[PDB]
Amino acid sequence: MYTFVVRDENSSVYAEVSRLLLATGQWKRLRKDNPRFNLMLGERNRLPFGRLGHEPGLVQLVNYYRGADKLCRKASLVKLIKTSPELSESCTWFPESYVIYPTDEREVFLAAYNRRREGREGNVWIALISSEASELLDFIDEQGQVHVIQKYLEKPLLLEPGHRKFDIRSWVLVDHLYNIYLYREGVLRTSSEPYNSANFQDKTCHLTNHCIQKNYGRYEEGNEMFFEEFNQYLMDALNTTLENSILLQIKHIIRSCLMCIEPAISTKHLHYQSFQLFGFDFMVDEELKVWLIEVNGAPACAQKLYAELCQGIVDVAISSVFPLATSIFIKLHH
Amino acid sequence: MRECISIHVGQAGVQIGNACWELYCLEHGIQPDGQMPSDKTIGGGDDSFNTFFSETGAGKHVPRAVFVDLEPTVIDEVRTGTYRQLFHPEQLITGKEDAANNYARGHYTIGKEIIDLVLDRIRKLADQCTGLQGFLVFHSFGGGTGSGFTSLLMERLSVDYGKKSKLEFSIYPAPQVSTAVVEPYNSILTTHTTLEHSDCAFMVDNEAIYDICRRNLDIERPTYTNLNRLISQIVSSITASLRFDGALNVDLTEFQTNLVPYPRIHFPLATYAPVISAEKAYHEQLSVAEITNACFEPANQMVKCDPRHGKYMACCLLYRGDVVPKDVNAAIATIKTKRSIQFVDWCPTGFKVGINYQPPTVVPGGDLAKVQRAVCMLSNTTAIAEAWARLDHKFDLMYAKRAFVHWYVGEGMEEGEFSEAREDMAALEKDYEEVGV
Amino acid sequence: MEVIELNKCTSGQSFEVILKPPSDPSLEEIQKKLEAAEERRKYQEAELLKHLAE
Amino acid sequence: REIVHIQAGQCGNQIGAKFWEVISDEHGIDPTGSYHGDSDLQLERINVYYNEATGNKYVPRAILVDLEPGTMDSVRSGPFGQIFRPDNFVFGQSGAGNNWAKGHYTEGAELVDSVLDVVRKESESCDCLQGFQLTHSLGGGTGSGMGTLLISKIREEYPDRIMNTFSVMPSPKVSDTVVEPYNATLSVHQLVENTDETYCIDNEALYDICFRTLKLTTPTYGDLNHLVSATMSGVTTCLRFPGQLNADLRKLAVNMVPFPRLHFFMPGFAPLTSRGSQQYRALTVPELTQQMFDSKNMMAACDPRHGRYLTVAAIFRGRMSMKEVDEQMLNVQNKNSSYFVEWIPNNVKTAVCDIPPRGLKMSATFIGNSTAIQELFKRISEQFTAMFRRKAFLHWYTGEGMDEMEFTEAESNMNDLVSEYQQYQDA
Ligand SMILES: Nc1nc2c(ncn2[C@@H]2O[C@H](COP(=O)(O)OP(=O)(O)OP(=O)(O)O)[C@@H](O)[C@H]2O)c(=O)[nH]1
Ligand SMILES: Nc1ncnc2c1ncn2[C@@H]1O[C@H](COP(=O)(O)OP(=O)(O)CP(=O)(O)O)[C@@H](O)[C@H]1O
Ligand SMILES: Nc1nc2c(ncn2[C@@H]2O[C@H](COP(=O)(O)OP(=O)(O)O)[C@@H](O)[C@H]2O)c(=O)[nH]1
Ligand SMILES: CC(C)(C)c1[nH]cnc1/C=c1\[nH]c(=O)/c(=C/c2ccccc2)[nH]c1=O
Ligand SMILES: [Ca+2]
Ligand SMILES: [Mg+2]
Ligand SMILES: [Mg+2]
Repeated sequence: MYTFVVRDENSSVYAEVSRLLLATGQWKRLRKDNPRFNLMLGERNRLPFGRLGHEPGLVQLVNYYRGADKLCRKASLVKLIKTSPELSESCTWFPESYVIYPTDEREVFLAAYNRRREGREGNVWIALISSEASELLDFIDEQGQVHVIQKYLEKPLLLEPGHRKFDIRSWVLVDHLYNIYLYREGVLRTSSEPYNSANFQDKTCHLTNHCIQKNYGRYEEGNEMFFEEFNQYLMDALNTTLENSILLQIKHIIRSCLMCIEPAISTKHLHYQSFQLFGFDFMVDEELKVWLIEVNGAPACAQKLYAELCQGIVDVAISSVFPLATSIFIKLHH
Repeated sequence: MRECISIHVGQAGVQIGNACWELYCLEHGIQPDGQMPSDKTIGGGDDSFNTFFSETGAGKHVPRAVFVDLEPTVIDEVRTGTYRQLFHPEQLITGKEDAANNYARGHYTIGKEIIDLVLDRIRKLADQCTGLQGFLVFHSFGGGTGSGFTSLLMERLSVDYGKKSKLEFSIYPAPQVSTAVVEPYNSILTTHTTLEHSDCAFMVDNEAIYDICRRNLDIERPTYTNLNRLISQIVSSITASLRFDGALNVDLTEFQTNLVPYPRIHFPLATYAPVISAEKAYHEQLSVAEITNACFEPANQMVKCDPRHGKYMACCLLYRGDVVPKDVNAAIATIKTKRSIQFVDWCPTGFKVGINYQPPTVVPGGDLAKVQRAVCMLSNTTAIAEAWARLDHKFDLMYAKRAFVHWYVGEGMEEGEFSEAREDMAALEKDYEEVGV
Repeated sequence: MEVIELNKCTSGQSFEVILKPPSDPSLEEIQKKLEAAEERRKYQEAELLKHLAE
Repeated sequence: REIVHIQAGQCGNQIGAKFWEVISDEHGIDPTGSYHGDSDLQLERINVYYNEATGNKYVPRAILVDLEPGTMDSVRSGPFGQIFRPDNFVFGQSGAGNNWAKGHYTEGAELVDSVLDVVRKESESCDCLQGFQLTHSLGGGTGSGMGTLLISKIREEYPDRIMNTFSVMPSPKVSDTVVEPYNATLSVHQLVENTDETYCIDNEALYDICFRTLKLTTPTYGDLNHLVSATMSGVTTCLRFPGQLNADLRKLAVNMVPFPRLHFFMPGFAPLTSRGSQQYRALTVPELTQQMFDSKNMMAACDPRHGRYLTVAAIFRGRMSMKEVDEQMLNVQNKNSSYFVEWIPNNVKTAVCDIPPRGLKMSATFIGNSTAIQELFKRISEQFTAMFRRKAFLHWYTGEGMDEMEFTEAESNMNDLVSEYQQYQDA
């Protein structure tokens, strides 16, 4: 009889995980502040990693990797990529980005902003989306917090019929042995409104968030295109496949990012153990080249896939540690 | 030469002291009867080992140590121990009834009627010193004597010996080997009172030592004898610089300099390797690179924490055995590229190395195997704050219900001293935070 | 990289290697705290013997 | 660290004599008082309960009290009747007649000073007295009335000494008179104030154990006391035998009593055995741990699942794997951590003694400080109120100079004790 606690109620994902665990009749849920747990579905902020693995006669596990936030914060991700020799300055799959502090690499950003203007090529960026450096810096200093200025992808791949923009979400699970598991089912969070190249003011076709979009539900149910359809579209429209044209790059980026920070967050020889579900967001251009936008440490799944994914998390990340009395994942070997 | 006096308070301190002085005698070739055949300067001298030993006309080398407990049981075993002739009665002080795991009882009640006696016996040793550096204090956070009477003593030593340094060797409480439940209280209380009086304190979590004995020595249920013999090795590595010829950490003041930039943050994390079972056969001798890399494995630390998610302020490497500078620098160069070793911006990212050609001495019939080379890394990392967080959390849980508080108030303590001591710990956790992130 | 302050002897040697440069209460007060707590005990023991006297 | 034993009344002396009969066998002392053992472990801590006599004899540091010479004459004519010091036999003639008032105010007041003279004489011979222990019932008059009177006066003369008690609670199942709830309520009021640790030995539980578990159709007081003496021998093991443990009565009290008034513990023992019936199979460590936590083994008719454990102390005896013990103990906690308060970290401590008791290869004694003990006090309160609401049988007490107010106060204080246990049961 294993025991666990829940310290994040807003977790749509692990609300399903806990539900599944209780339904096995071998997992019991304790109170929030009961330290005698085997598993900890912890909070997002101020997670007490320091109090883990100190309970005698209790193998402890947590659904978060301490230090993974360096990958899941935009300001940190840019720094991580620019400073890590494994990824380096000339990282091919990460858009040109700079960290800007409200009144730092501001002077470095302007140096590149000039080559774009003194080259008569695409000089559009994103924090809002603008082509002028002045309108951007004034916006950052008016908000308050730190922002990152990133090169905007002016030539994205556009779905048809619709001339629609989109972004790819991949759910990745890293177990206690640091095995990198990619969920076979992803999702294209699409824009229902056609992409407008000239007017950047209309952020309803540049930004493909599920909330902003909610033309909702015109082409596919809920502005969400799964892989079997997007793969079929590529075959019919571009004579290629999702596996070859896009997914190899995705699996490369995922494998690269997690290999980089492995020696920092790995709980291999620690007194407590860690796993974590990640949410990688990508952006494909017209020449079928995958770009990494960012990484979510606390991702929400899609309605159709909650039943399958949450079960998978229990199977490989939890039950692997705490056993009970074909696979949906793709293991990115390293 | 400048002398050092060791103070052993409570059961933990006394028994650990026995383990250390047992080991010191083996290292310096001193016999249980106090005779040191290698000492050609009969009657006295000012060698490196005279820091911990004074000499009589008969050629006996006695420790500059004072054992104190509020109960005769433990120290009596020293009076009748194998090294009974080593010390002399005035060094061994015992009370009637102990502090019953009560800080207030050990500090205020029972501590008050014996503090003058101890300071007098300490003063007797201090008069035999030509130039006293300071004191090395051994105790436990959990015990009423080790916590209560220690803090009281440390307060008075700062008065009677203002210019002298004071180092601590504390035993952090572990439920696996303690039958006391009120340890979090005693720990917070003694830390708050001793913080401004201690220059450098080496914490030792029994949890860590317990698992190290289970994992590496293959002992199912480690006893205090098993723990102490392993602890005495670490302590020996730390104090070897004071007892032998060298240039690194030759004085107690240098411990503060090399490890403690900020006063309040004076809790260096100790890591030791290699720990090999004496019952183990076909043991492959580990190299300089293999043991130095083991100084950055959490499973070898004296306190379980993650230095990766903390910042370094200082770091010393204390080797013992067949080691040369060339092999060290080659090991450091490898580790630096393969591990997360972050230093604070206002400190240089470097290592102060100290090598002693004599390999580590092991107690005959002990659990530890003889090795060709061993190392003890002393690193002041903010990651050790995790030990305070665990301790303060347990404190908050009990104190929120005022559980066991009546025992302390019943000895004259005020309930305000609980919150006052907790507030100081809260401030301490913040200090680690600022430096850490 | 940079080895410095290398000191050698027969017992061993020591040095420093830099990889990168940077970027009390009196005896009066004590006795005043110990005795104050003693009075709190004497008062508690008095209220007991008073209570028992009743 | 010496301990002074006292035993008052019929029950107190019958249980007390039984206790000395058991531990005297463990320490290898014969009825004459001469040591005839084989292990030095039997003599390393014999000073705790025995005084060393002239001819190398060992005399129990015990004081026998009663307001009638009946029982104490049965003790002196008993098996280990000769071992006791004759000067320590303090007795009256009138008796208490199962009246608390007679034991605490009138009859007992005449004799109490005579007892204290013996206590003082024993204490002055101690190198370092660590505390007292009393054995008595609460349903009678002497052990209840005079027993609490002694405690009140011992605290007056020894304010800084630990006072423990082995108290037998009354029950209708095993009842002598109807005024037992009265005597018990009056005594509990005294025990809440003037004792560090009280071991509630419910006669109801002892009966149900003999009847349901031990399969005894009609259990006598001898059957009940066999269970008590075995338990008493257990909770005194850690002091009577050495092993690497350095704690006196005070230290144990500090780690068992988080709140002063809430110091009433539930005794427990495993394996439960009946007199004579030798068991042949030694229990495993998992079996000892499961039974000692089972309600069927609790010697206080209370359901531990109806409350929460503040602190727990278990002592295993015999040759066993201390690792296996630690595993099984940590297993019970992590399986039922809801019945342990989370605001007292690691409140379940355990020790092991190599020396097993007589007849058993290995056993375990349970000392639980549970809030479920309130069920016992509530039970006595109902029985008390049922009679007191009609002022029944009250003339036996008012005839001894007592007022109705003193009953109302004792009623209120016990109801306050119940509410206190309920406070921490929801925390
Ligand atoms: N490592 C180690 N820890 C010990 C030893 N002895 C006791 N301890 C620890 O000390 C804590 C309790 O303090 P003690 O030293 O036993 O008590 P004390 O210092 O004598 O003070 P009193 O309570 O008055 O007896 C427990 O948490 C033990 O784990 C020992 O020999 N070695
Ligand atoms: N450099 C870039 N080029 C083009 N589009 C970009 C971009 N950076 C972000 N976007 C667009 O912005 C939208 C959301 O941006 P981003 O993902 O940074 O915000 P967000 O991270 O708060 C949502 P989530 O955390 O769920 O992925 C995406 O739909 C993507 O289309
Ligand atoms: N276990 C046990 N309980 C007893 C014994 N004798 C009396 N009692 C209990 O004690 C109460 C009677 O008290 P008693 O000892 O006769 O009073 P006293 O002798 O005047 O102090 C009743 O509730 C009984 O259940 C005994 O020998 N064994
Ligand atoms: C660690 C261990 C199991 C020794 C422990 N921890 C807290 N309590 C105990 C045991 C006891 N604690 C007690 O308070 C105790 C009381 C006692 C002892 C002797 C005689 C009468 C009562 N007897 C015990 O055996
Ligand atoms: Ca000499
Ligand atoms: Mg002690
Ligand atoms: Mg009777």
